[PDB]
Amino acid sequence: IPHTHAHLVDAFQALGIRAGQALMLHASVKAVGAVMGGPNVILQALMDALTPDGTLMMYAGWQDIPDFIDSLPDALKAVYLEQHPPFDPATARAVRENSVLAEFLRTWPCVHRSANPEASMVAVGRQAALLTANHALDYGYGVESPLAKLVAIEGYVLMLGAPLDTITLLHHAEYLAKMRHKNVVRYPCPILRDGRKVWVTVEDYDTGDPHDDYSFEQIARDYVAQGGGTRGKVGDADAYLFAAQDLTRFAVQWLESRFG
Amino acid sequence: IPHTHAHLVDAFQALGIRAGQALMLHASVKAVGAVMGGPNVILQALMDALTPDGTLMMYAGWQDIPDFIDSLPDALKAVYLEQHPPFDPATARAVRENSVLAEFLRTWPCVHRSANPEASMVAVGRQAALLTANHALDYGYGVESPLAKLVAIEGYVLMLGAPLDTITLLHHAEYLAKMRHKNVVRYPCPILRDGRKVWVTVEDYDTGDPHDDYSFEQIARDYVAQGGGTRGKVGDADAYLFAAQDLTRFAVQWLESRFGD
Amino acid sequence: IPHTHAHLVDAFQALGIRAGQALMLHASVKAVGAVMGGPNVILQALMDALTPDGTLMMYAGWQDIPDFIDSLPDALKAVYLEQHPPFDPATARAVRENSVLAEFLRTWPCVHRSANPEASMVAVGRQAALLTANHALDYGYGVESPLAKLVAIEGYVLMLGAPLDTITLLHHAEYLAKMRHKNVVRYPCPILRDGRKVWVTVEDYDTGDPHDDYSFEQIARDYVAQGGGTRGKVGDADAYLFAAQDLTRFAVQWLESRFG
Amino acid sequence: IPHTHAHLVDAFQALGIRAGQALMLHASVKAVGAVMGGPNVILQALMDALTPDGTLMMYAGWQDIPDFIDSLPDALKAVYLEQHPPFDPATARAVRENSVLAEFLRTWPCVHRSANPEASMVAVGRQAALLTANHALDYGYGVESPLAKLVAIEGYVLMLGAPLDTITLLHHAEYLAKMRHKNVVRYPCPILRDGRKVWVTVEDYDTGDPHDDYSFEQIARDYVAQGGGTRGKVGDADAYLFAAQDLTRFAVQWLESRFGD
Ligand SMILES: CC(C)(COP(=O)(O)OP(=O)(O)OC[C@H]1O[C@@H](n2cnc3c(N)ncnc32)[C@H](O)[C@@H]1OP(=O)(O)O)[C@@H](O)C(=O)NCCC(=O)NCCS
Ligand SMILES: CC(C)(COP(=O)(O)OP(=O)(O)OC[C@H]1O[C@@H](n2cnc3c(N)ncnc32)[C@H](O)[C@@H]1OP(=O)(O)O)[C@@H](O)C(=O)NCCC(=O)NCCS
Ligand SMILES: CC(C)(COP(=O)(O)OP(=O)(O)OC[C@H]1O[C@@H](n2cnc3c(N)ncnc32)[C@H](O)[C@@H]1OP(=O)(O)O)[C@@H](O)C(=O)NCCC(=O)NCCS
Ligand SMILES: CC(C)(COP(=O)(O)OP(=O)(O)OC[C@H]1O[C@@H](n2cnc3c(N)ncnc32)[C@H](O)[C@@H]1OP(=O)(O)O)[C@@H](O)C(=O)NCCC(=O)NCCS
Ligand SMILES: CN[C@@H]1[C@@H](O)[C@@H](O[C@@H]2[C@@H](O)[C@H](O[C@H]3OC(CN)=CC[C@H]3N)[C@@H](N)C[C@H]2N)OC[C@]1(C)O
Ligand SMILES: CN[C@@H]1[C@@H](O)[C@@H](O[C@@H]2[C@@H](O)[C@H](O[C@H]3OC(CN)=CC[C@H]3N)[C@@H](N)C[C@H]2N)OC[C@]1(C)O
Ligand SMILES: CN[C@@H]1[C@@H](O)[C@@H](O[C@@H]2[C@@H](O)[C@H](O[C@H]3OC(CN)=CC[C@H]3N)[C@@H](N)C[C@H]2N)OC[C@]1(C)O
Ligand SMILES: CN[C@@H]1[C@@H](O)[C@@H](O[C@@H]2[C@@H](O)[C@H](O[C@H]3OC(CN)=CC[C@H]3N)[C@@H](N)C[C@H]2N)OC[C@]1(C)O
Repeated sequence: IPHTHAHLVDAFQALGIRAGQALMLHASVKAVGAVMGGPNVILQALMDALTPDGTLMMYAGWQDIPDFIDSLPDALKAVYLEQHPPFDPATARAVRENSVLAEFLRTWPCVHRSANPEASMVAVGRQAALLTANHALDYGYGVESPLAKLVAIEGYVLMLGAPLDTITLLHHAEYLAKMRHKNVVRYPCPILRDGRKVWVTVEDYDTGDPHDDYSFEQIARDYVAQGGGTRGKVGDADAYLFAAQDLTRFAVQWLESRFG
Repeated sequence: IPHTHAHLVDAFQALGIRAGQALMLHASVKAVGAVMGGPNVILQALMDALTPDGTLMMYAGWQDIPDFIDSLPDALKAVYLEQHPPFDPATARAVRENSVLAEFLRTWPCVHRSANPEASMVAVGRQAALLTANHALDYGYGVESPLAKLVAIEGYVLMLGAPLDTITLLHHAEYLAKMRHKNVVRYPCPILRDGRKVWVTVEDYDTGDPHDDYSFEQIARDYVAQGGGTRGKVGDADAYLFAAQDLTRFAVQWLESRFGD
Repeated sequence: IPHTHAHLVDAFQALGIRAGQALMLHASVKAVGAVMGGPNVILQALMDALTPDGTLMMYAGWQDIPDFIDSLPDALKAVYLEQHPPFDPATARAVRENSVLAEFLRTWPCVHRSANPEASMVAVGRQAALLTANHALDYGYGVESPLAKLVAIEGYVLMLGAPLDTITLLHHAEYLAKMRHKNVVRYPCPILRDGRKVWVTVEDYDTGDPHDDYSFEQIARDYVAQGGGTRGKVGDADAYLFAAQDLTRFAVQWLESRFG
Repeated sequence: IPHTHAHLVDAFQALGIRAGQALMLHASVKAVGAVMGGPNVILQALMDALTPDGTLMMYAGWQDIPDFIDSLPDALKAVYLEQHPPFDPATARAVRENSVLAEFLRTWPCVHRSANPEASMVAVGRQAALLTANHALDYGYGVESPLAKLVAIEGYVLMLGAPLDTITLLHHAEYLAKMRHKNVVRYPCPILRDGRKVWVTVEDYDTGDPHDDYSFEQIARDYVAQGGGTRGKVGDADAYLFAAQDLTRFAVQWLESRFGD
């Protein structure tokens, strides 16, 4: 029997999902196992557990962001500058490695999408506009970001068979933490401005690799080991539910004590 | 006979105010009628309907802003430059014509205040810091303003016996709208910088008079006439509740269709 | 006798015109009086005093710009939108009020014309391409204008019997000056884009009326009174030669001290 | 015994320096040897050979540009962002490796200085304003730069005892040349905007190291070998005089023949 909508709603509630929460999801469709109706039902079941008074958010980003063009031969870079489409929030596809579920939520009715191409988040529910509003282009995991707002409203992160190393929220802890040295990246990206394509430079902390000798999986496992979060099964998947505020506080302290 | 806290909470909920909303208030104490406990109870009842996870904001401005000193004679202007106090967000009083309720909210526990003196907004609640953060000095009703943020987070405007012409949000619609004519003003203002008084010049669109042949009352009356918002009584006052995003969109289209490209 | 080429050259040199200068001209043919060979000889004599290493520029604009159509009834506005020709820099005639000399210079061999229709400038000589390049559509008397470049390369303005109120350079001073009140206008204009007519909206400061209680005649006469420029006769005309940088600096200070 | 103004003027003229030319100088004071009156007289003799109808330019840059702060510990970077002064063109000192002569010219009467901090050029003479005008912040050795204008007005470059590897003009050839790959740098810099310090990001091609397996010394030596320029002694210094237009054309073809795609 493929997992049903009802069995998923009930499992989310059993794990601790409650009406009105703001929740960021990381998931693996394959870890959940076959669902009756496909991955839509994972999203709908989670939405139903949250009710319309709650909010569901995922990290979408942009699968085709051409942030790498300075490494290309100059003549090819020039073609990119002429021919590559800009980030259009209506069409820019989600990063495939963020789960097909992120692309499914990005194209969900009543979705809101944040404006930072590389860090773009999508949300559905009562606080979806709030979470995705005024997402600054520079330092997209920092103070002017959906992650800051998720912490401020005491939201949650649900890991649904997704590896612990993929928690995007810990990039916000990296932004906050006073560390010996953090790597800054400056990269090009085409956006829409007054309906026309414009290439801009985006400045951010590196989010492709850690700033020092740590991993997100290590921080998350240490968090679990000292009693943080709840754990349970949802479909076939091992699931973890974390409070965003407590996990961010823990991770900032973890980073500053080891690398400050 | 005076309106009670409970009856005000019920009236706000009947109008459509819900837990967690971000709400900007324009109000007349006299229009509401006598409240048991005074105007504090209007603010508290509204906060209670919003809950601490909602947010209540008002336009405070600065009652004593000396933005007029350029039209004084040189000798008097010199006295102002020397003697007028700077905008101190801890003490600068709210504009009296913004209702005593704005000054009451400005002095409420856990209030946050935006840094633009002339355009200063005050808020209490979960998004109060968010709404009031990084309020740019120039174009204070524009893209870096609490009004832009109220629109972005899909907040609301509540008119509680206040004239429709007083909706500050429509200055943000003026900022957004592409119009054949705009008046740009530069005016002086004393502020605090590194703990010291410094006189600066602020640039903004004129918000004292319209940029063309319209009024805010007209726009708002037209919005209501085509079904915008909800209406209901709160105390003795006729109240209107508007979605900030829908009203701004309507007002921008209204201005652009009449004066636009 | 009509004035000769040789006597005009001598008069220009006596006034202070030197080889290699970049010069913007405002002129009245009638004030100069009849010239042997007509107004062509005024331009050629000036070009000869400047030599090919100098540059001569004038304000052309567009005599037929339909910037007034938004105020017409819909039915007439519609006809303008469909039937009025776009700004074609090869054919768009200079504003007649700018002197026939501006249209004569616009049609001179080796002329360069700037792309802003309402603010269009025409130039012949060594820096003609430099002065007329990349003239932005918005704020056409501003930072991206031939007037800004004339100031930046320390060019000159020659008034050849033209009223001081007609100095276009003082609109650049208005743009630069920090003033208590500015009128900003948006108006329609047909242009060519990829060889097709397209209607665009242009944003600019109002240049039809001052922004406050002043006139250009007032500013320039004050400049002359404090020793600015040199004066002399050219033909029958009273002529004034101003340094573009010094006049702009003076006018900005004049505006800011009174309205800033 | 020390070299005199008159002998320096003649030595410059012997190379081909003429009245009215626009000339960019690279120099070593030590290579020239002691001059009667010091390095001022080198500049004045060159100016006198060029006459007031000519123009003299040097690369000043900014000795204290804090373009390296991202490599510092975060806490030290934070101090720089707060405390390091911005580029003020009235005071920012010339890079010392560009010769004390560049700082001497930067402080010369009637000097003009271009606005790009890292690439800042200083010039005195008839076309000094033109050469230094509207120097773009990004790609400061490219199309909107003093080097582009020096090429356009058919100016010259004089190497006065300076190593051929230090010719700034060849960074403009690097900018122009269609090469297989050029390294792009983006770096921070504090500037003045409306009288206040602002930190901005500057984008440019790398000018600290070549983009491929070449050196400027090698290009210039090849230019000389095929008959380009003139050479002679000025004081104790070996001098080279290059036409900017011909050298830029030669260098672009040189780079594209060897490293193009
Ligand atoms: C990388 C990772 C997503 C891979 O997980 P996964 O289960 O293999 O991949 P997805 O969740 O995208 O599911 C894909 C499956 O959905 C299924 N599916 C069901 N209906 C589908 C449909 N209409 N269209 C496409 N796929 C569909 C398919 O079986 C597909 O697998 P297939 O192409 O092999 O046939 C996962 O291990 C992970 O890391 N999750 C966390 C990711 C994250 O949040 N990163 C944030 C960056 S900070
Ligand atoms: C102008 C306007 C405020 C007048 O409304 P109002 O009801 O007369 O005035 P207020 O709301 O300030 O209420 C004043 C009353 O509060 C009462 N009050 C109760 N307790 C009070 C107290 N401790 N202290 C002071 N006043 C008190 C008083 O009776 C006072 O009236 P009084 O001084 O005549 O005795 C109203 O018509 C209006 O325009 N509101 C919208 C304004 C706005 O929001 N503008 C935004 C700018 S875009
Ligand atoms: C308005 C102003 C141009 C009128 O000056 P003017 O001397 O009367 O007019 P012009 O310079 O255009 O000269 C016109 C004369 O050129 C003569 N002329 C000679 N050859 C001519 C020819 N081939 N074709 C046409 N006219 C010719 C004609 O006699 C003509 O006069 P007419 O039409 O009455 O017979 C002048 O007073 C002025 O203000 N100049 C400054 C304008 C300016 O620079 N504005 C900038 C905008 S900010
Ligand atoms: C690096 C380089 C400048 C060093 O040359 P240099 O002759 O040693 O140095 P300078 O030209 O700065 O001259 C310094 C000498 O000027 C002399 N001098 C005379 N008057 C002086 C004065 N008032 N103040 C300071 N120094 C003075 C001093 O002897 C000083 O040397 P010292 O400090 O050892 O006593 C030279 O080899 C070079 O590379 N020139 C090319 C520069 C260039 O254009 N770079 C741009 C790269 S694109
Ligand atoms: C398209 N260009 C890319 C650019 O979008 C950006 O992507 C980041 C991505 O790698 C991060 O995932 C890595 O890190 C984590 C935790 N250590 C585990 C999985 C790893 N893959 C992700 N959490 C956040 C993304 N912003 O940085 C890298 C890049 C190559 O430049
Ligand atoms: C202290 N100096 C003043 C300065 O603060 C500013 O005040 C503005 C105020 O008038 C506006 O209220 C007018 O607008 C209409 C709506 N059309 C409703 C009532 C009208 N009075 C208000 N909505 C916004 C304020 N920023 O401009 C004017 C000024 C005199 O300079
Ligand atoms: C075609 N439509 C017109 C549009 O081109 C623009 O014309 C301007 C023109 O009037 C200005 O001349 C006035 O200014 C004073 C200087 N105080 C001298 C003479 C006055 N006539 C001129 N200097 C600059 C022009 N850009 O504005 C007005 C307009 C009607 O909209
Ligand atoms: C302050 N930071 C520095 C920044 O100003 C910039 O300096 C450049 C400078 O090195 C170049 O000189 C090198 O190259 C040449 C020919 N290959 C020979 C001498 C070499 N030293 C000079 N020609 C142009 C300068 N723009 O780049 C490097 C930097 C460290 O980032």
